[PDB]
Amino acid sequence: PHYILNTRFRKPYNVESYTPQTQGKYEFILKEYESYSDFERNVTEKMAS
Amino acid sequence: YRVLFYVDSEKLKQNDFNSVEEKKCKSSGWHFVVKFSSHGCKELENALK
Repeated sequence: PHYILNTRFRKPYNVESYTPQTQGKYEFILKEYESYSDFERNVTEKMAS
Repeated sequence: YRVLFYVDSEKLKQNDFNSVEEKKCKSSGWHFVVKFSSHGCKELENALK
């Protein structure tokens, strides 16, 4: 007899052991990048004679 | 049940403003029938942001 989650299972002759394991490991990586660049120029010149 | 979350928030702001304005005008007149007149102005304006 072998019960997993209230279900009747039968171990075959080739399998030694089959045990349930939670083993929950999750990863989540988030990266952001922003760059601002501004340039302004206004030159005024006047000459009179 | 382990949990490790690291947040590295960084914000950088830099702003530079410089404005230079120069204006010079010179006029000279001399009369002794002789008549002479001279008028000349110069204006310069510059702004960068």
